[PDB]
Amino acid sequence: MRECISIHVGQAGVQIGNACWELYCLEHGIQPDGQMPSDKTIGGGDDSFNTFFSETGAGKHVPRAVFVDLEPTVIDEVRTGTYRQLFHPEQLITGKEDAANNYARGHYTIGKEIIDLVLDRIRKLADQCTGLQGFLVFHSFGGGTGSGFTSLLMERLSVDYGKKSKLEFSIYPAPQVSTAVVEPYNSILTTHTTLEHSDCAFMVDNEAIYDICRRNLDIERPTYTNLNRLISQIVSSITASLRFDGALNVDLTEFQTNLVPYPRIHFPLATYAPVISAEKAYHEQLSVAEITNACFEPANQMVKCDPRHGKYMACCLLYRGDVVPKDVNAAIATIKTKRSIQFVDWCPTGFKVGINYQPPTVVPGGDLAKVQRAVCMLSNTTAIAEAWARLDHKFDLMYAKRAFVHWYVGEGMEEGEFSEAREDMAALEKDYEEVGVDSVE
Amino acid sequence: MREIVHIQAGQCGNQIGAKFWEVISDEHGIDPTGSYHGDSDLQLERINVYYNEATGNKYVPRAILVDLEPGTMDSVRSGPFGQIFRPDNFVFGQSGAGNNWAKGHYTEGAELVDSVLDVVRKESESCDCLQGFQLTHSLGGGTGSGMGTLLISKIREEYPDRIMNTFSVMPSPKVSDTVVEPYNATLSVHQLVENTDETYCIDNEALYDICFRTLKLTTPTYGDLNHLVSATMSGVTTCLRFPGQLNADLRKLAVNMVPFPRLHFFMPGFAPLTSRGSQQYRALTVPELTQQMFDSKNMMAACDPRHGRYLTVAAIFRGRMSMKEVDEQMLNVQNKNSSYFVEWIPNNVKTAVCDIPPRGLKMSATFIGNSTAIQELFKRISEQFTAMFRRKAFLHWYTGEGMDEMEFTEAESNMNDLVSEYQQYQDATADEQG
Amino acid sequence: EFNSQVTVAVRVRPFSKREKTEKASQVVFTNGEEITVEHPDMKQVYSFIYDVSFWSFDECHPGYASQTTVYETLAAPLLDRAFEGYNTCLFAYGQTGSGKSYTMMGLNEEPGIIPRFCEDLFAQIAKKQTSEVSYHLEMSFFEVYNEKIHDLLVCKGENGQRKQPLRAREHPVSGPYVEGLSMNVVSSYSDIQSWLELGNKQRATAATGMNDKSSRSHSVFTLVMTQTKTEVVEGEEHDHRITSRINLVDLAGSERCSTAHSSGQRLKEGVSINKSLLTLGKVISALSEQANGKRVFIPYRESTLTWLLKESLGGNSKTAMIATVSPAASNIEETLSTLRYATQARLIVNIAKVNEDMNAKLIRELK
Ligand SMILES: CC(=O)O[C@H]1C(=O)[C@@]2(C)[C@H]([C@H](OC(=O)c3ccccc3)[C@]3(O)C[C@H](OC(=O)[C@H](O)[C@@H](NC(=O)c4ccccc4)c4ccccc4)C(C)=C1C3(C)C)[C@]1(OC(C)=O)CO[C@@H]1C[C@@H]2O
Ligand SMILES: Nc1nc2c(ncn2[C@@H]2O[C@H](COP(=O)(O)OP(=O)(O)OP(=O)(O)O)[C@@H](O)[C@H]2O)c(=O)[nH]1
Ligand SMILES: Nc1nc2c(ncn2[C@@H]2O[C@H](COP(=O)(O)OP(=O)(O)O)[C@@H](O)[C@H]2O)c(=O)[nH]1
Ligand SMILES: Nc1ncnc2c1ncn2[C@@H]1O[C@H](COP(=O)(O)OP(=O)(O)O)[C@@H](O)[C@H]1O
Ligand SMILES: [Mg+2]
Ligand SMILES: [Mg+2]
Repeated sequence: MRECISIHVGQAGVQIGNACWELYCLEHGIQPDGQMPSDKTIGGGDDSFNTFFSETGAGKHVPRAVFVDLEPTVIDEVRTGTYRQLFHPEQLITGKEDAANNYARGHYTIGKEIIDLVLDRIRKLADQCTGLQGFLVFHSFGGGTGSGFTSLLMERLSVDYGKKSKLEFSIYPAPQVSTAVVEPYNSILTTHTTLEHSDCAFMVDNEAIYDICRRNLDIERPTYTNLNRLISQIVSSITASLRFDGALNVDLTEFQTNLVPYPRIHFPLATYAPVISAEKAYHEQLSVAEITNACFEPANQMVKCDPRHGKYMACCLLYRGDVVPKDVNAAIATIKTKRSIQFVDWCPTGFKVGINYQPPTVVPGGDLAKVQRAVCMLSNTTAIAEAWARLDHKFDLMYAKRAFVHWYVGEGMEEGEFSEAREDMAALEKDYEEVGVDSVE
Repeated sequence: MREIVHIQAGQCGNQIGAKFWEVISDEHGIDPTGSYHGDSDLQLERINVYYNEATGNKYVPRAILVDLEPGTMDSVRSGPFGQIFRPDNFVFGQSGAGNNWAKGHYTEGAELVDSVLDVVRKESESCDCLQGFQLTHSLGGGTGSGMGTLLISKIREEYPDRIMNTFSVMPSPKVSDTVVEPYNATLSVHQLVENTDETYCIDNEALYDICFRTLKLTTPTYGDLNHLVSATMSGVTTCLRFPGQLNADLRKLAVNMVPFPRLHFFMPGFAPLTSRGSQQYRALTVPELTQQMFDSKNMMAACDPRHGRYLTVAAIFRGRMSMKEVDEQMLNVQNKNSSYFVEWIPNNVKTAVCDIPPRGLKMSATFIGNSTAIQELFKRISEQFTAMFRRKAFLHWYTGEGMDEMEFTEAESNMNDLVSEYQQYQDATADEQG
Repeated sequence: EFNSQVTVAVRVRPFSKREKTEKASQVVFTNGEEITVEHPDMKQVYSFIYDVSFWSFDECHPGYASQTTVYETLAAPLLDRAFEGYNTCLFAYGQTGSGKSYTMMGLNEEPGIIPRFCEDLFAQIAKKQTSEVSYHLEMSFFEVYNEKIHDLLVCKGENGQRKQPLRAREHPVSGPYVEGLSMNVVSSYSDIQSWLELGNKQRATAATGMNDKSSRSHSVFTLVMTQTKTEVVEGEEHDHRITSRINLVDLAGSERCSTAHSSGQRLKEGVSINKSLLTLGKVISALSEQANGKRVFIPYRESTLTWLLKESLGGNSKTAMIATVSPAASNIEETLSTLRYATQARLIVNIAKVNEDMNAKLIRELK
């Protein structure tokens, strides 16, 4: 009835997808073989929740997703691991060669030869659906596939499907930490092509979750298995009202409206406040007021950006579990009282609320605890212009000497595409200033 | 699928590569018959990168052994892992190049080169998708310098969209092992600059210091030295054979290591190397490995990076590492040692992590670095070269095989321009205001 | 002591069939010397000054620069200096379908610069052909295609594939040159015209989305003129010789793969053109910064084009640039890249000298 297609692009989308479908199975009672044993004593219901899992008459449940990397190393871990009997065998690897961290290869050489094959399985999945609400693209700024192949896809998907929510959950490059020397080019050429096609892009940064895992969860040597489970919760909260009941339900078309003032500033951030271990799970009450304030603490942001250097435009608060609206209304009045959380003049009602009853589920082997409450904040702020400005400066240092361009030019790109992108990102940087000026009369 | 063809030219490469298959087979569970006697199921998943399946799950490597002397090929056959190579892939002749680059390029090598292309075209066409090539040679002689550089000139024409990696033993600064090292090392650089994408520069005097200063070895043979080179050769090609959290092919490194098409000369390294006693007194962890990798006394290139600036470096990790422990540590280098890095590349470091470590170590690491301190090696040859060519000392053995003095002057000015391309970057730069 | 500045000139082309089908707007306006670009969005206006500007937008409007006008304003000075004893270079630069080949070579009934140059050269020679001065003229015409060199002035043999590539080498004094190149003698305009026809027929052309006759190769026209003169000396006369190299260069365009619908050889050759322009650009950016005190190393070895033209962009030649631009609004950023590289080429300074063919010998020490 309500059905969402998730797309996982690259070595980062997948290892987040593996972190997601691990969780989507637990909440709904599915085993890794795709079977739902408990249904035999219900004889019905909708635990075979059609938002993510499609059911066969034999009792098996297939997830609605595409997994694409242009390399076999990451997906072949699925075909051989514990979640091999769950997915359709059509997981797409023409990855005889990778993109070499090159927007040109993911967009002009090797993004071809698989893109028509990728639209086919999506065209197949959608015809199995009735209420196609939107898409969920998991990718990473910094790669060739997650930057190039995503752009090429968001273009082609904006034609075959048109006016539907295309939500991105993207790993934004950290300011200092990085694992490549070509993230700026791949991140600036991506925004230039995705801005006219996407509808809302939720950013994350690994440099921040590393810090969150240190202070709160007391993990001093974490890895990506811990990071991606936190992301599995952000998406579960977003797509919860499409699965379970609640007091205030939130469709996908509500983030597109509340959090996008103008079509070019659709770059919000994500948080998850009650990230605490089983040790700190006691000793604390974990109220809505305890949780809601923790979503506004800059040290608990999943993107390395201080909103106190900027202003808020639209905030969306998604509540889970034993939550009562009186507890929420008292909280926002506390946040609107604090003067360090500044809102623009042209948005006095800068809050969106959603309440669902199903609490979060604890994955065995994880470091997160069991809680009766969980909250996810989605915020659009003017502070993220600082990060764009860093990225445009890095670009300028290494484009003025035409460094690394012959790798891009050698795979189908023109030198003029670099200058077009930088100016577009400069306009956006300027657009983030106009919205920060208080009007006069 | 990312298949690689290995080519071994000279008494050096055929002595290195012969250990390279003693090191890879132990990692994939292959015995000296080609039979599989391993433990894990990840070995056979991507064994096709280096090996081919023959009849009964016997595995034959994609090696190519070339030389102008049959003595080296007899050592392989009459050795530990001699019975696995394809006996139709041993190409050889007699009456070797005589330390003459003129013979291995024009006169003798040109007679034997088409035989080498017969093997290459058969192994490449038999491969599903070619990632690139791999050559182990020694420039300083005539076979590896001459007959190797000639093959690269030809494969680059037939396979111009594929990687051509090269592991080259360079002339050493203090003591020579061939009187005409400069003429042969020079002319090779004139060709490698135009026809390569990654050239790993090795020097034996550094390995003599590694084996003495770190490993505390008092009698290091060439087996031990080549037991170090084979390691780095395995680290570069690890993320194609085993999985991990952040994988890196050959092209992803070069795209992240070659900022301009001519600066593809690297200073490799390996960690953690230790003596057999101090092993029980160390703690294996990333901050202990990163200190060895970035140590100037763990390089194989005989060049001090502290006399220059790292344009860009890489680090390939193998084990159940923590990524926060990795990303935190690489940042500590740039912020601490910011003078040894360039300003117009904000992050001068790439990282990669595999999940399946080496046979007996819970964690290993491989290091690749592009620095302006490689200027010192080329600037030396240019001094020795012109000192000899200005008097025309040994030139009549090169002209008598069909060469001219102009071809000696071209290679001089090219190598001198590569010096200037590295020297502009080494001096600290500054914009007007920035 | 001499520091000859590079003569930059610009040529605005009229609308094309594509830019008339898509009713594209005029944004490049002129007033004479200056050229301005009013963006359609009307957020900022850029303007540039050049030594010479040409406006072929309208065949009726005053200021219309024709083939004869561009010749008499750009090439005729180069001919005067070439007779004086200087080396000369004239090279085009721009995007796909912008009027580079039309400007230099021209068509049958609309000649470009090359035929007019050779014609006026032979005319002045025939008018100054005394026993005091003799003249000897050699020509070459060659091609750069996928980083390979090719001779245009040969009648290829019949085969499945007959394009024998040549090699580039570095002579310690004369600089870079091509080994195996046909240098054909010429006595008058007819042989030049025949060789030009043969070369333009052997050159690489294809049909792409932005020009049906898109040149897929860089083209260099070299003229070596040796003029011999006398001086009354202790013995026989005919003891002075002056050599001059004239290099007329028509390059290709950047060719974005999206607009220029390209797959396979067109992509391949197009990509090669893109790598040749990136290198050339980097050499024009380093030569414009080396003329402002800052020390820089020009990368000429990263492309055969810049390697052969080492002596023209820099070194010893009086050189001139013809930037070619389109006035439509759908190509603003590419036109602006052309104009910025031209304004940087304006700052280049070379050291041009007379090729008396006598330095270090006897009259150097006379001097
Ligand atoms: C703890 C213990 O019992 O002994 C260790 C040992 O002493 C050390 C020093 C080993 C030892 O290595 C050497 O002694 C050596 C000698 C000459 C040149 C280079 C090394 C060791 O032989 C090496 C061996 O490690 C391996 O075998 C790796 O798998 C290695 N394998 C081979 O190269 C190999 C060679 C011939 C036949 C079969 C395997 C390897 C290295 C790189 C990539 C893949 C595999 C190990 C743990 C040890 C001994 C055995 C002492 C070290 O090996 C390396 C290069 O990784 C040297 O430093 C490491 C650290 C180890 O602790
Ligand atoms: N959170 C998270 N981030 C990852 C993971 N793997 C890679 N990344 C991020 O991705 C960035 C690099 O891009 P990739 O993920 O490798 O993109 P890709 O799809 O592999 O593109 P290619 O490198 O061409 O194969 C790094 O900066 C990482 O921070 C992961 O498993 N989890
Ligand atoms: N590292 C290493 N280098 C070697 C070895 N054998 C030879 N070399 C080097 O190779 C060079 C000799 O050239 P070589 O190829 O053997 O000459 P050829 O026999 O005529 O082909 C010398 O400069 C040595 O430094 C070896 O076993 N290990
Ligand atoms: N001044 C002009 N007058 C009339 N037609 C022109 C003029 N300039 C260019 N053209 C037309 O535009 C096209 C130019 O293509 P060309 O110059 O060969 O492309 P490129 O410069 O990329 O090689 C020709 O077909 C020519 O007829
Ligand atoms: Mg990848
Ligand atoms: Mg043309």
